[PDB]
Amino acid sequence: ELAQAFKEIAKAFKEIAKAFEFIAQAIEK
Amino acid sequence: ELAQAFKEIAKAFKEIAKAFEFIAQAIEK
Amino acid sequence: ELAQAFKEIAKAFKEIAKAFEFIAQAIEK
Amino acid sequence: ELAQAFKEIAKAFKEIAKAFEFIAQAIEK
Amino acid sequence: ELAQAFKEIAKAFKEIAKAFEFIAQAIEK
Amino acid sequence: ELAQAFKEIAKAFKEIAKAFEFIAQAIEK
Ligand SMILES: [Cl-]
Ligand SMILES: [Cl-]
Repeated sequence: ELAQAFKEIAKAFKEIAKAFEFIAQAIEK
Repeated sequence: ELAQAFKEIAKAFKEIAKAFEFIAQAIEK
Repeated sequence: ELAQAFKEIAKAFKEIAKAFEFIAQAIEK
Repeated sequence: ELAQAFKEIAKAFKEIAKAFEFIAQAIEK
Repeated sequence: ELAQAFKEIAKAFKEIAKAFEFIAQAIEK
Repeated sequence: ELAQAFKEIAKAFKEIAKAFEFIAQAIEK
């Protein structure tokens, strides 16, 4: 029960990291 | 371009909040 | 003990989501 | 406008860090 | 200036994702 | 095992808070 929840959390933070990379790329461009 | 990225980020943090509420409920139970 | 801490964490991430929505709205405007 | 929003975000993440330290201390104890 | 900061942020969230995966693995085990 | 992981997480969120303060300062300037 707890394991999957923390896995869903790790996945959400990876999507967040992706979004901030995107943002970084939009600024440079 | 930037607006939607930050919106996608706000959505990810809301899913994260949901997950930690879930976790909180799993502990109590 | 642990439950409330994770609840305080879920609340903080919801405030964070709100802030990024705000930011998104400030960019568009 | 944007500056204060990111400041409110930095403050929220510091409260989050505090909460996870708390959690870490509750586990050890 | 801003680009690198958001890149440093994306990197921090990836380390966070790693940590929660670790945690998930510690629970199962 | 779990304690140190959550400590590493609290440290990552403090670095994140620092980065958003930086960003806030870059906007004002
Ligand atoms: Cl736990
Ligand atoms: Cl910006």
